[PDB]
Amino acid sequence: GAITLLTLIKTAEHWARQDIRTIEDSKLRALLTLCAVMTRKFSKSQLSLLCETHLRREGLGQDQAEPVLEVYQRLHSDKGGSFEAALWQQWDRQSLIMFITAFLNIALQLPCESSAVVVSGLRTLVP
Amino acid sequence: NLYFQGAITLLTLIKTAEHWARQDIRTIEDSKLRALLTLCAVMTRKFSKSQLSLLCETHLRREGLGQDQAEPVLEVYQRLHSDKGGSFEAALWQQWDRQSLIMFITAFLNIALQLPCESSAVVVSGLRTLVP
Repeated sequence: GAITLLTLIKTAEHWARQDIRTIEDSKLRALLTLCAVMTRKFSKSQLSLLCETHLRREGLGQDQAEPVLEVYQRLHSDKGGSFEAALWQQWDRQSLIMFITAFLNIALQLPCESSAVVVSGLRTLVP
Repeated sequence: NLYFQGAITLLTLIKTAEHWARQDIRTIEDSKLRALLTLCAVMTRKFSKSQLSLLCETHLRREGLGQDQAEPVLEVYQRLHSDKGGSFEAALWQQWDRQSLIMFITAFLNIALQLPCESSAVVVSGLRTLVP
């Protein structure tokens, strides 16, 4: 079995708009894994942008700024799932849910092209 | 109306690639063909050297291209990746035959979307429980 770029994005798109408040631990655990796989597909610069966006998210607890920063950095270079496993053990369900839902939404909204002339050409291709 | 228009997001970029990967583009307009080149060029610069060389190696292997046809395709990958001001892109539009361009775009979009992200069995199994 192999997970592709397309299925990763379609899976994120699906779960980004779901209300995950009450889903089982098993699916929440998998959702964390999804976020971790995604962090490692982004570059340092791409990841920094996502992180900055997350940290600027309205209504988030400012106490969690440093913990969230650390999660971005440590998931990105996570080897055999060690940090991810520790994050699962140590964070409460509420904090995990908040991080996951923000991550998935922010990742998908990541600006990829901002040149006006290129954007205009690409908009003609959007289904 | 706005002077600062919305960027194309990751979602839109992938959804656009998916849509066009599935189309027979042999009979499309030039205007759309040109935008498809731009789409592919944008994607080449989003991928790391790591990801892009895998994409490229795969493209060449799948097509089974000989030296005379493989090396131009390699050059296309390298020079789109490092392109500035859309200059190589415009030259490629001017210099390549329509057919080679059409073949390139179809293979590029299909292979890019099918790129392997995780092959760890425990991760794959976990992620499979999430697929819609």
